[PDB]
Amino acid sequence: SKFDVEQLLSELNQDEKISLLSAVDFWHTKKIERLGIPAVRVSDGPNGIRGTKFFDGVPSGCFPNGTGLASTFDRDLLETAGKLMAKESIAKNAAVILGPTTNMQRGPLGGRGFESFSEDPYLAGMATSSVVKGMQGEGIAATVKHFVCNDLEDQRFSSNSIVSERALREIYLEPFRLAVKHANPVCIMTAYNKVNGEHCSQSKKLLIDILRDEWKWDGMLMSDWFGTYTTAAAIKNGLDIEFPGPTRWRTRALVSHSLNSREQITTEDVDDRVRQVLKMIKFVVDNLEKTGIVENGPESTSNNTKETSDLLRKIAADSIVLLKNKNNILPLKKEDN
Amino acid sequence: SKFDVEQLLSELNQDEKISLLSAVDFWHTKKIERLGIPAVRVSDGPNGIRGTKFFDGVPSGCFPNGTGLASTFDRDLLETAGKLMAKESIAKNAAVILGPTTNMQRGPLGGRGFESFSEDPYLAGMATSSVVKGMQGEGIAATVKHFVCNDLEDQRFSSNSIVSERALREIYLEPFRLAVKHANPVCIMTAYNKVNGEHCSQSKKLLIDILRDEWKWDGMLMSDWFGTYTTAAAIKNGLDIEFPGPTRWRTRALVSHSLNSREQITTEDVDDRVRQVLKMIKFVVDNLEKTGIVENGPESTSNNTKETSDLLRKIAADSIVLLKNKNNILPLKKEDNIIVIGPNAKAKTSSGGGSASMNSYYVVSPYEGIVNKLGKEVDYTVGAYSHKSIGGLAESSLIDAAKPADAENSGLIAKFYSNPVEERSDDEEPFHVTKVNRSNVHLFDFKHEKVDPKNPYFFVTLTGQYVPQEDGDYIFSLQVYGSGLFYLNDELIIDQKHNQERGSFCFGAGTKERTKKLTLKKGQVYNVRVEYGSGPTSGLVGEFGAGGFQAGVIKAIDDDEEIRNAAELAAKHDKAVLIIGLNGEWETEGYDRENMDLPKRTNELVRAVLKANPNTVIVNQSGTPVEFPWLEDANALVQAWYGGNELGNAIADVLYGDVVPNGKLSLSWPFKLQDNPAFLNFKTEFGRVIYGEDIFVGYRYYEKLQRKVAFPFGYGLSYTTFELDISDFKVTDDKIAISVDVKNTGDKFAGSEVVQVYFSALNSKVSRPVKELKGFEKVHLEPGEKKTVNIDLELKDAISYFNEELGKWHVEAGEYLVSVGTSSDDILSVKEFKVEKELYWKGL
Amino acid sequence: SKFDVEQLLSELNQDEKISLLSAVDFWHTKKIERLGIPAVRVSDGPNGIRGTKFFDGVPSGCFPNGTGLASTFDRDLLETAGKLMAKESIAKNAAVILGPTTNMQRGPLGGRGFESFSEDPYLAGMATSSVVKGMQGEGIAATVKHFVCNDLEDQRFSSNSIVSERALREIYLEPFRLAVKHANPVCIMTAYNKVNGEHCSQSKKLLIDILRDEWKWDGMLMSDWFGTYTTAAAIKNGLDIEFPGPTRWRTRALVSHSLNSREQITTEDVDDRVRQVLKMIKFVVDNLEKTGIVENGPESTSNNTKETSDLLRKIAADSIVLLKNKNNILPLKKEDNIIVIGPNAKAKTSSGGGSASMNSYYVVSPYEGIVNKLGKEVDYTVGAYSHKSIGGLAESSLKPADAENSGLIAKFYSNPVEERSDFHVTKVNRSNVHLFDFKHEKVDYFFVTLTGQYVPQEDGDYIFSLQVYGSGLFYLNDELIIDGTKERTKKLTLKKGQVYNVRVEYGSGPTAGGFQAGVIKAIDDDEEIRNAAELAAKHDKAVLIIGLNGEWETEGYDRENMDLPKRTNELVRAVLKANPNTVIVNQSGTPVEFPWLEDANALVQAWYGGNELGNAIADVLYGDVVPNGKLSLSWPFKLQDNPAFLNFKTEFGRVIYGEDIFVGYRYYEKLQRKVAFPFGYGLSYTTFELDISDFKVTDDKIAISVDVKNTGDKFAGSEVVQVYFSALNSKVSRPVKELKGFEKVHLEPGEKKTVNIDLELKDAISYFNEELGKWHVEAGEYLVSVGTSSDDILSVKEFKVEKELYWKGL
Repeated sequence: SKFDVEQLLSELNQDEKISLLSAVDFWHTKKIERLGIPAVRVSDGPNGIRGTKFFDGVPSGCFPNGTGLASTFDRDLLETAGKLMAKESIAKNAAVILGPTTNMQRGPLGGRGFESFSEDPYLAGMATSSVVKGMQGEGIAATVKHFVCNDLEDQRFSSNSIVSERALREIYLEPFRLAVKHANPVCIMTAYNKVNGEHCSQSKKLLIDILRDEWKWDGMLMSDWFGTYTTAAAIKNGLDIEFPGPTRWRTRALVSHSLNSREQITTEDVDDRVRQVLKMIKFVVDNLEKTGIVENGPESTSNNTKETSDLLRKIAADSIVLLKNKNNILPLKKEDN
Repeated sequence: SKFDVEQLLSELNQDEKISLLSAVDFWHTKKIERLGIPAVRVSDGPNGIRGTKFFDGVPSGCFPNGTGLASTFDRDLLETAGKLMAKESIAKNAAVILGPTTNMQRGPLGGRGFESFSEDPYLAGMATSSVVKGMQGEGIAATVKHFVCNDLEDQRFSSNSIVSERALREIYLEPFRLAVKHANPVCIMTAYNKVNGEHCSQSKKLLIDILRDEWKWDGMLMSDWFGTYTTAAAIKNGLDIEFPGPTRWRTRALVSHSLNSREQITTEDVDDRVRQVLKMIKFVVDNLEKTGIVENGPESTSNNTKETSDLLRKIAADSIVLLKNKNNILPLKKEDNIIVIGPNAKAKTSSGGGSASMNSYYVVSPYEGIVNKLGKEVDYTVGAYSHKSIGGLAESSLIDAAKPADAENSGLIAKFYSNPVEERSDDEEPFHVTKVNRSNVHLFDFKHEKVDPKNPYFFVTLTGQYVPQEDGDYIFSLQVYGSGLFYLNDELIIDQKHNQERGSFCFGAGTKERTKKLTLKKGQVYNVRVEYGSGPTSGLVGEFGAGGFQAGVIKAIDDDEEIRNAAELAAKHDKAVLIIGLNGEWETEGYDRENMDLPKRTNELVRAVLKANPNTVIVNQSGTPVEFPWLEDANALVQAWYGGNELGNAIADVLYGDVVPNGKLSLSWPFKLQDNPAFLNFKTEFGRVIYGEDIFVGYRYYEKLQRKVAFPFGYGLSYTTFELDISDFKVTDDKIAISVDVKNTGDKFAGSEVVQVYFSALNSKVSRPVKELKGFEKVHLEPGEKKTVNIDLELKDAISYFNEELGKWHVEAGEYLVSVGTSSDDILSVKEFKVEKELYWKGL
Repeated sequence: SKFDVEQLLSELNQDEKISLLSAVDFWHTKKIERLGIPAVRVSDGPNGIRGTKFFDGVPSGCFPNGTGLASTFDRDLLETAGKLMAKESIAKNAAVILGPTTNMQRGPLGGRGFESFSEDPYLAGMATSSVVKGMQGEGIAATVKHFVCNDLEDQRFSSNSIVSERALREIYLEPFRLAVKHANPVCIMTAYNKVNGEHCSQSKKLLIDILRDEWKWDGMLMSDWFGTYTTAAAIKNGLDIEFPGPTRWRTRALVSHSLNSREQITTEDVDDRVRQVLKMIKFVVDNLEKTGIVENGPESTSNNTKETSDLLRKIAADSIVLLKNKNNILPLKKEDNIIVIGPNAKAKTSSGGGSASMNSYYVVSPYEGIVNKLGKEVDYTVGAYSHKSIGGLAESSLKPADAENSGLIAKFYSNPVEERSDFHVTKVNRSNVHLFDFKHEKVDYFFVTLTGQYVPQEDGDYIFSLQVYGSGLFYLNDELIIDGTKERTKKLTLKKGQVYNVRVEYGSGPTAGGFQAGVIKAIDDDEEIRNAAELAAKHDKAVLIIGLNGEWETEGYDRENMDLPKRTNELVRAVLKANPNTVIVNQSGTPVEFPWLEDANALVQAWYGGNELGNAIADVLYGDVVPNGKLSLSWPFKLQDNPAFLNFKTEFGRVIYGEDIFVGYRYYEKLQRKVAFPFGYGLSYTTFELDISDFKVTDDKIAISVDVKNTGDKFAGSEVVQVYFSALNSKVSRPVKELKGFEKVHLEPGEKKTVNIDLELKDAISYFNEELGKWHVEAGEYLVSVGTSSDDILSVKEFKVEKELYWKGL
């Protein structure tokens, strides 16, 4: 490795440090030319890589949705799916994939119920873990999302999920715990909502007491997009990087006015966050040989092969669940009318 | 008028509402055209109106500084001063004045100590209330600042004032309660600091519980400039408007995201702030036909008249306190052969430094005042230098040396560019060009379509010709906030670009002074050029304002020789008039004084002059106490403060007896810094300042310790003599009426005396000060004349203390003493009385 | 060991667990026979062991008071004193001493200022550490008290000490930190007051975050007496045991009901407190072989020996500070013609008032010490009176003249004199009858009939006295003369030789208790001053003995001023005028103004000297002990000069520590305020000189060698080397200099010794960084100043520190 976190942290000035705490645009973090820190490209999503645009976007490989994926109950195939996701991401020159998604269908009506794995925490967590293992084995960073209790869409930027510690721990945190323990994801994205009255993106209990002190996970936390709600509390309480850019909550003037006015945060809090962003970047940079990712590089349809074709067909075929088959109606015969 | 607060509130959409919670620019609120809400202009400050800019600002009338004003002990005159300030504001088309200032000098070293009124909360409150009445009777809104406990400048943006509720209530909040009670200011500005751990500008206790729920005050709160530290808590907790614009904390995105995400605030909190801004604007609009204010109007000098000069001269003369006068040194007379000596003699120290300062119509130096009085030239010598830094370059240069030292030709030329000189095409035109008269180029609020308010990034090339008036060594200087290079005849003499070191310049945020002494030749023409980049240009890490710069030059001297010379010349005259003190760089917003000393060789000069000639009158200009080590040998001593535009005539008036000195000290004047209550806790340490003396501030401390001071609160001499006695006294169960007869016992001079009324509790179990000021009256008397003045007040006003345990003010049953005198140390007549109806109260 | 804490904790049932969390009675923890857990006896106090009774107390050895002890600046001697206190404790069968005390005299007027050690936290902490070592080396448990900021008496059960974290750390917690680090006290007693809003006895920050998580101290915390204020919070927040019993806050019902209702505490909270109580009993039980302590054992005077007497006399003599001695007035020669004068000359002011005082085997008055020294009768006159109230009746009351016919008899009764037809009997020797910890089968209301005969020794007026809580009547010759209360007096004329009958009918406090009936010979105040002056003029020398006493300085209230009482100052001025070669000996626990100081040519501060106080004073005055104490306290000229002048009262329930870190000499040096005598000052009968003779600094240690020499040629003597440090270029405001080391060295005339002082830099030069919440060793330049008082600096050394250090803990 030619990328050392502490050396670089000791070399960044305060303005550079603050600039690393937010993304520059929808999809990229902050290049620090003078120190050889590249911009890292991130892309959605949990079932294939979109790249940098919706409108006029580069065609890509779409996987089956998460609830179908989990229905394979097949860890080896989910790790294979993961690896193919990484190859897909490389063709889009994205170093970090925003997935997989593992909120919980506590009811069936969730807008994003299709996107996560399972109502069962063990299956959701092994599925997450296997997907992350395949992505990260190819040098590509995963982002398990969204931490935590983003289990419906209605008024999600303010929804307060009120949930006992027993349920929080056994149902909603559990697939994150299993993912952290078995797969060590490089990133986690915080949810839009609150848990028990506190926005997750500034919850010290979630982002520090659990993720850091209890579980000892050492990856980078990013907000969901615009899912940041204060300048100082989010910095103090463990949110490493705000997305997307340009920053709302972390302009140089806001952060540095807070520091110099002794409002809530100290330069140590700022260092703690920068330190985590630098670890993510280290992961990307140390893997640049393996992935061949190009900073700000083009986006291609280059993984559009027969091999990717056959694998998406397999994964899809294995997700299918036969619920009824009375009197041998199935399988069909080719000459059946 | 038809400006209707509730109708407009109901008609504003959410974006227009957010846009009312922050200023647009440094000085103006948000116009909303479709609804007829005009932009309102506000202006500094508490001793005169600067208007919309520091650099190239429109001249104005500078009043004496606050501790000078309060030393008049004259409510009618202070109210008259507020009216004139309103007339001054109308000339700048400012509808709101940012003042008066009434923080408390709990110790003497505060950088803004000059600016506020008094260590005594009653004198401070009644002065504030008289100024506010004067402004607001003319239709112009006051803004009492800074709420609260901004009692020193060290680290003021983070400084935590740790103060008990009793002291908070009896000393610091009290001048604001009095102002609110008697004058109802339209606005109040929050302080930069914290109180007991919370920034004032987001403190629910200060902004809502006290101001609104307790006191029922209905005016508007604005932040100090940049004095806002969160988005949602400041809005929830009662801060109505953030200054300056463009907003940092209250963009449409920040506030609506907070609202939409249920983070801390509701639409109701936003409406409550907006309604208070609308009430301020309604005051302005209700008063438009009366004031004639023009929205975004021009700024003029239309108030620079004989009437204004006369009134400023009177106010300054009456601020002056005579401290010693033995052996009939004073009053001076035409026949005395006098020499005028000293660093402040030809200086123009009109005001303290910072937001209270301004560009004046003119300022009469004390030397000029004396020349004006005698109708001829007066002998002079400088004696010693006392400047903190070197200015005077723009003030003595010409654009074109071969032309006459004209108005049009005097000064320097500032040319403004988008690009630095090292880079631009030779055909890049300046975007702005300005003739510069003062060497301090202060660009804080500089505004131009080529300058981005969120990143005020630009360059200035400053040029002219300097022609020395003496052969010898000259010291040139450069100070910057931003970046600068000082060239002489196209040779780089001073580099303020590389390896900058932080110093005093620009409120303590800029660089130290760098200088270059060069041997210069008389009458030879030298080309002075400064290349400057504003704050954001210079590659110094952080978020910067536009900043400023000062290029200066001064004639080197033989300092020892000049002291000898001063002393020799003083022996050859009948009397010397020695003019000394601090100035607006020693006493300024931004940092506190390091000690109570007069600067540089001042004391050496005074000791030499007093030895050579004991018939010397000393005139001291400062806003707060200085140690006078040679005090015992000074037979004649006058405290002139910073007397504003007419300072020099006001001083001559008092020295010659055309005005008979009638001021009384608004501050205790200890012998030594180590005697003061705040000696150990006047610095922000680990982010805090513990008000360890609690209620024992100023004379409350000294009397309680029986510590002698050089001069006590309320002290001041006259050319005549006075005597007084209580002529009637009546106590009901709820009131005190006291009549006092005062007589001028002298047979030569008319003059005014200040009757001071103090109270003392005689046997309480609660610890109090020995006595507290609760009434004063100033009375003018001809020789031999006697008048009765009356002082009636409620007992609740006179003898309450704040019971911290109960959370309430308390009039305690018991024996009391009323003491009446002409200083806190000169009590002439007393009376005991009994109170048996106790009273507990809160509010006003 | 037959005592296993964790095994016991696992075997105790819940009720037994709850019963261990409070004392049984005033002095004893709970016996649990089932498990072999004995009752442990504790006893006051820091200057001698009182035992289980105030009234009818078993006599004991009273030591000099704390500010006198600290003025020895002698660790070894203080260790010796704690060892002797242990032996005194064993003789009362008390396994734990309620001492030493180390609150801080932030102002001079604290009613218990006499009782603690020093305004300097390093001297206070090393004195504490030394006493505790001496106690515990004998197998007796120390209880360092009162934790923390119990620095005045006014309204102490509720007073909120509001104090910044920097001053809390550097000044108030610091002597406890040092005591813990160096001596590991088995117990600490919590204060009555609050700190920053929270009663100390339920403050998690103090009791757990600091004492347990940060310092790792594993002793037992007990409340001061009745200084518990909640049931559940105090248990949750680290108060191990409530005293006295019977429990108020921790009954079985209160505690188990909180547990069973999920109100605040858990069974784990309870076990945590029981575990600390068991560790304390384990120390006592593990030591039983060494101490011989008998459970619920008898109390004796067995330690009243020549060895104890000579050691008390030595400790008192070395406590004494010689403040002025012009014209070689001192030492006195045994052939000097002298008169002794003054209100304290025949007084026995052995201690200050309240919790730290006791019934002594004997007290030698200063007058008796001088008679003992000279071996003959000494001329005397009282000069002036200075008593707060009249006592002295029991002490001078009774044909036979016996030392067993001496005093009054107290006969306790169920009902009033008004109604009795016609249970406890006690021989009373002191007029103040203090019944607070009094107990009998026939009591919870009770009544007392106090009788004897009084015989005047002079003709004329006598003033009889009575004070009560809260009912009594005084009869002389069966006629009613006098009807907590004020003092009420009756003046009567009597006749030398004539026997009168004294009878006091008293009713108990509900009508706990107490009363004092006294008598005094009335004097003509003006004439007695003239008389002392006239007499002083007719002798070569006068020795004038003045001061306060245990009624002016006492637990329960602070002093109102720093004045000497009544006509003392007038007396002193008259005597100094009549004879300039008058030596003044002053007894007080804290400073008093001496307005006549300029005219006083010889002046000795004796403190309150305990049983041998008067022989120690004689030892110093005649030169058999060469004065060697230094002031443990700053002695300002006037009360108003003091840093706490404005904030030394509980007002609206609080006290703001406005001076912050600037306490005692840290304040005066910073202001450059002159005092009458500074911290660390004391004179000798010989001269000394010193020089730093070696110096060495590393990254972590400072080692200093100092040569000291007695340059006189007549007296041997001890000098106290005091080592102060200063930051010369710190970013942070600090005191001019700070005491961080001292050594006491005995030197024959002409003799020279080298003393060594080794310290870790972190001990020498840290300040507490309030913003970071940590101690900081800051890089920069520093000065070590060595001298024989805080002003008399004789040798200095500059040194650089390059390595920074942030630390917490010990």
